[PDB]
Amino acid sequence: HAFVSTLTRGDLSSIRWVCSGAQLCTVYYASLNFRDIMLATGKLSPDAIPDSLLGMEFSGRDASGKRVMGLVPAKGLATSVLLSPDFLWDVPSNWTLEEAASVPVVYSTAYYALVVRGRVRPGETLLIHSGSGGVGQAAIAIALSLGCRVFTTVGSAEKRAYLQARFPQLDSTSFANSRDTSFEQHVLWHTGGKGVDLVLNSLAEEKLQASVRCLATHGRFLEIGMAIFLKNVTFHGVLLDAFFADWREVWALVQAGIRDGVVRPLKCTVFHGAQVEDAFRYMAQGKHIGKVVVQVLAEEPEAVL
Amino acid sequence: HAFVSTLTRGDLSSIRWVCSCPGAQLCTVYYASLNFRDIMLATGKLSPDAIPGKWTSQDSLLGMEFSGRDASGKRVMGLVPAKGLATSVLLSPDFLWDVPSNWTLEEAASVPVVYSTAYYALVVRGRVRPGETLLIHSGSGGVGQAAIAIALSLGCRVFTTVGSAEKRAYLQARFPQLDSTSFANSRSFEQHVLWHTGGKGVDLVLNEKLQASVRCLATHGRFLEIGAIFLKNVTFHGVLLDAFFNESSADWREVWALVQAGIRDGVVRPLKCTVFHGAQVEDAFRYMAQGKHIGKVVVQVLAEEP
Ligand SMILES: [Cl-]
Ligand SMILES: [Mg+2]
Ligand SMILES: [Mg+2]
Ligand code: NA
Repeated sequence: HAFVSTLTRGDLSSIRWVCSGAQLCTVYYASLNFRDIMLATGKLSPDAIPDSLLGMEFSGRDASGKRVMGLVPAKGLATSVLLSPDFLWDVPSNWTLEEAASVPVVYSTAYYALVVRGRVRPGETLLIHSGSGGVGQAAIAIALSLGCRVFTTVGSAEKRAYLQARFPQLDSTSFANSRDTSFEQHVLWHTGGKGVDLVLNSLAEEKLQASVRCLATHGRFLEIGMAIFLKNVTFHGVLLDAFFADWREVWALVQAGIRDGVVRPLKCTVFHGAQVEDAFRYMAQGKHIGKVVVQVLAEEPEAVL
Repeated sequence: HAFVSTLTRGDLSSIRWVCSCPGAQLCTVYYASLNFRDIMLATGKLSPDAIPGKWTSQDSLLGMEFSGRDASGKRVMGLVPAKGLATSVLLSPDFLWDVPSNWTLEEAASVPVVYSTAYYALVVRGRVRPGETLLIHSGSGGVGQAAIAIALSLGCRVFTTVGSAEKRAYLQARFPQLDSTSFANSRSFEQHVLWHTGGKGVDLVLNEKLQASVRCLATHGRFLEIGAIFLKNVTFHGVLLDAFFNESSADWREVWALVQAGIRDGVVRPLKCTVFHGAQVEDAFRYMAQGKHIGKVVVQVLAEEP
C-alpha cells in the first residue's frame, strides 16, 4: 500500500508516493480535482475537509475483479481504497478504467446541482458558464438530455470547437464569451429579453453580477463552491463533498444517466504514477480540457481479473 | 371616486383625499389597509420608479390591499398593484377572494398581503414539509404571524423571535400550540435554537441579524428573505410579492389557491386591526410609521352595513 503526499507543506514539487458493508478496491486510476491542488498548496486546510487527504475520485477493481469507479472523502490518491458501496458504480463495458476515473465527481456535482437543487424541468433554458470545464460539460450533457435550451460560455475558440465536437446538438447561438460580460446581451437577445431559468456559475465579480441580470423571473442561480427580489431569484450554494437520503438520489441519477447514455467520460490527460508531481503541476496550470488522471496501475486486457 | 395622495413627496402633512385586463371588475372599497411600501413611499424613502405598479396607475401608488363589495354586492377582499387607498378599485378577478360569512369586512382587509406573502414564501418557494423546523423572525409582524399559522397547520416545529414580552403574550394567545421554548429575542436566538435542536439547526429561516440566522440553518437549510453557505449547502430565496400584482399568471394563481384553501381550512385567520376613519388617513400613516402596533392599520373608507 502507498499513498500520495506533499512532503513539504505547500510545495507542489514535493508531491511523492509514501508506502505505509465497506468495499476494498484496488486503485488503477486516481483523478486530480481542484480541491487536491488547494490542499497541496495549503490554500485549503485539511480541517476544512469533511494523514494525507489527497484524492477523492478513482477507478479500479473490487475484490471480485469487477471494474468500478467511485468517490471517497479523501485518500483516493493511493493504491487501494476502502469505501461505502453507496459511493461506487460499475464501469460500463464500453469504457476504459482510464476514462472511468473522470466521471464520478463532475456528474455527481452536475446532477445534484441541476436536478436535486435546481429542479430543472424539460424545455427550460440554462446558462452554463465555462462549458468546457468538467462540471460544465456534465451539466451540458444533462441539460441536453432533458431537451433544455442551453447557452454556455467558453474561454477560447478552441474550447468552443471542443464543445461543438462533443455536443453536435449545440448550434452557433449556444456560445458566448466567459471572459467578459457580453454573454448577458447575447442571452437576453436569444431569449427575447426573458432571460434564463437556471445559471450554473463559477465566474466572479462583474461577470457574477451580469449572470444575475441574465436570470428570468423565478430564475435559479447555482453556485458551485434589488433585482434579486424584483425577479424573485433563488441562490444555491452547492458543495458535493458535504455528503461525505438526498445522496442516494444523486447516486441513482448518475447510474440512470450511465445506463441511458447521458453520462460520458471526459477526455483525459494521463500521467504515470511515478510522475504524480508532474500531474499536479500540470493540473495547476489549467491549460487542458477534461481530466488529469494518474495511472496507479495499468488496466489488464481481461474484463474481470 | 376619490383616492389618497401625498401632494408633496416625503411630507405626510400633504396627505389628502383627491376626487376624480378586459375582464376587470370594479369594486367599492370599504376598508383599505396600510402596508410597509405605503409608508416608504409617503415618507419619500422609496421612489415610485421602483414600484412595478407605476405602469398600473397614473397618479397615486398608495394602497395595495382592500376589502369591500364587487358589482353584484358580494363581499370581497383583494390585492392591487397601486391605488388601493381609494373609494373604488378596478382589478383582475384573479386577485379577489370571497370574504367568509363569519368575518367582518374590517378584518378581511388584513388578510390578502400577509397570507399571500407567507404562502408564497413558505410553500411555493421554501417548499416547507410537514414536521420541518422553522425560525420565524419577528413573529408578531403581519407576515410573521401568517407564516406561524401556516407552519403550525403543517405540524412544523416553530421558533420565533419577538420584540417584547407583550408581543410574546400576543402570539401565545393567538397560537395556543406555541410553548415556552418557541420564543427568543429579536432585539441570543442563535444559542436558543442550537440548544433546542441539539445543535442541528432549523430547516427554514424567514427573515439584520443574518450572520447569526445563517448559522441557525441546518445543513441544506433554506433562507427566505422578504424584500458556510457552501458547507451547509444553503438556499437563499429573495421574495417580493409585488412582482405578481401587475397582471395574473399561472404562478400567481398557485398562491391564490393556497390562500383560498387556507381560508376554507381555517388556517387563514384575520389579523387584529387598528382602524382609522377615512378623514384621519394622515394619522393612520403617522401611526403606522411609528410602528407601535401589532397587526394591521386599516383605513375605514366606508362602514360595513349593520
Ligand atoms: Cl415581533
Ligand atoms: Mg474520450
Ligand atoms: Mg380578531
Ligand atoms: Na481527486
